[PDB]
Amino acid sequence: NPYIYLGGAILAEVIGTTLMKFSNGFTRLIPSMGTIICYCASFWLLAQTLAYIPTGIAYAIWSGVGIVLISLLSWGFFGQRLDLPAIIGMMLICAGVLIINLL
Amino acid sequence: NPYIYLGGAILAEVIGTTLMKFSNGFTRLIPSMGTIICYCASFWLLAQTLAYIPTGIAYAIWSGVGIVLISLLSWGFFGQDLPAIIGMMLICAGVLIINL
Amino acid sequence: SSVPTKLEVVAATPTSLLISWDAGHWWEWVTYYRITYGETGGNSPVQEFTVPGYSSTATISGLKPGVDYTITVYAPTSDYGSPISINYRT
Amino acid sequence: SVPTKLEVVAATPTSLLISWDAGHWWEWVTYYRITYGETGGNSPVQEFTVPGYSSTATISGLKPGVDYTITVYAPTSDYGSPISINYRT
Ligand SMILES: Cc1nccc2c1[nH]c1ccccc12
Repeated sequence: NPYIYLGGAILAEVIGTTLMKFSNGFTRLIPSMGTIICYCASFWLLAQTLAYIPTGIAYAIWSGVGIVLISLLSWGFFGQRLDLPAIIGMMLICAGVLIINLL
Repeated sequence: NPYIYLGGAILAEVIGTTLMKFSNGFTRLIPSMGTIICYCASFWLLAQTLAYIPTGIAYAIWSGVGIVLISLLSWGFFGQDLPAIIGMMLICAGVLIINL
Repeated sequence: SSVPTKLEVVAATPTSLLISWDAGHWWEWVTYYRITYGETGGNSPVQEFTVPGYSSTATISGLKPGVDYTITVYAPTSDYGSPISINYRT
Repeated sequence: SVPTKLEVVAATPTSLLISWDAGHWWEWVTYYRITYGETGGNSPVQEFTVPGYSSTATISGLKPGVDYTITVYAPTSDYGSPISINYRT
C-alpha cells in the first residue's frame, strides 16, 4: 500500500511535466492549472511515503521510473525535437545517481 | 543556452528545498517567502527550458546535478553512506556526453 | 480563426463603459487578457489594465462624457491572433 | 519567546490600541491572532489576525468602563505561551 503512493507520486509529476510542455510558458489556461493540481497531489502522496519508506529508495524509484516514463511520453506526443550523441548517456547518468543514493 | 537557465533552475530548486528545511511549516516568514520565490522561479525556468531540450533529457540532468549540488552543499558547510565522489563523477560523465 | 472575437459594448454611461467578447473554446482559453482604452483624437498615451483569462467581460470607469474613445483587447502573445479594436462615443 | 511585551498604548472608552515586540529580523512569524473579550464570561470572545510584519493592532467597538482580557497567540505554541493582559477602558 505505501509502495503505491510513490507510484502515484511519480505519475502525477509525469503528467504535470508533459502538461508543462502544453502550458506554453504558463500563458495557456487549463494546461497552466493542470500542472499545479498534479504537483500538489504528488506532494501530498509523497508526504505519505516519507514516513514508512526512506529517502533514496523512494527517490531512486521515482527517478528511474520517471525518466523511463516522461521520456516515453515524449515521442508519443510529438516524436522528437532534438537528439545528440547517446541515449546511453542517460543510462549512465541514472547509474551515476544510483551509486550515491543506494551506495 | 538551454543549459544556463537549466542549471540556474537547479540552483533555485536546491535553494528552495534546503530553505524549506530551515523554516518550519511555512511559519517563519522571511525563509518561507524565500522558498515560495525560488520554486515559482524554478517552475518558470523549467517550463522555458523544456521547449528546446527533450522532456526525458532534462529529467536526468536535473536529478543528477541537483543531488550533485545537494550533496556538494551538504558537505559544504552543514553536516558531512559515502562510497566515494565516484558517484558524483559518474553523474558528471553522463551529463557531459548528453551535453553539446 | 483568431481570438478574441466580437468586441461589443454591453452597457454604457457618460463616465463608464461595460464591454464583452466571445473569445473562443477551451483549447484557446488564455490566462490573462490585457485591454487598452484611450481617446480617438490621439493627443495622449493609452491606459492599460489586465484581467484574468477565465472572464470575458471588463468594466471601465473614470471616462469623460461626450468624447469618442477607442477600446482594444489583446492576448498574452501575438500568436493567438490579431487584437480587436472598436469605437464608442459616451 | 514570541510574542513578548503586550501593552496598550492609546486608550479610548470604546477602543484600545495594543502593541507588542514581535521578535527580531529573521525570527518573525507569518501572523498573530488577537483575542479580546469581556473579563467575566457572559458571552463568547472576539478574535482577529494581523500579518507577521506588523507590530501594532487597533481594537475598536468596545463598551466604556468594562474590563477586557487581551491575548495574542503565535501561529503555534512551540515558541512560547501566548501573552495575555488586562485593561479597563
Ligand atoms: C525538473 C525535475 N526533475 C526531477 C524531479 C523534479 C523536477 N521538478 C520537480 C518539482 C517538484 C518535485 C520534484 C521535481
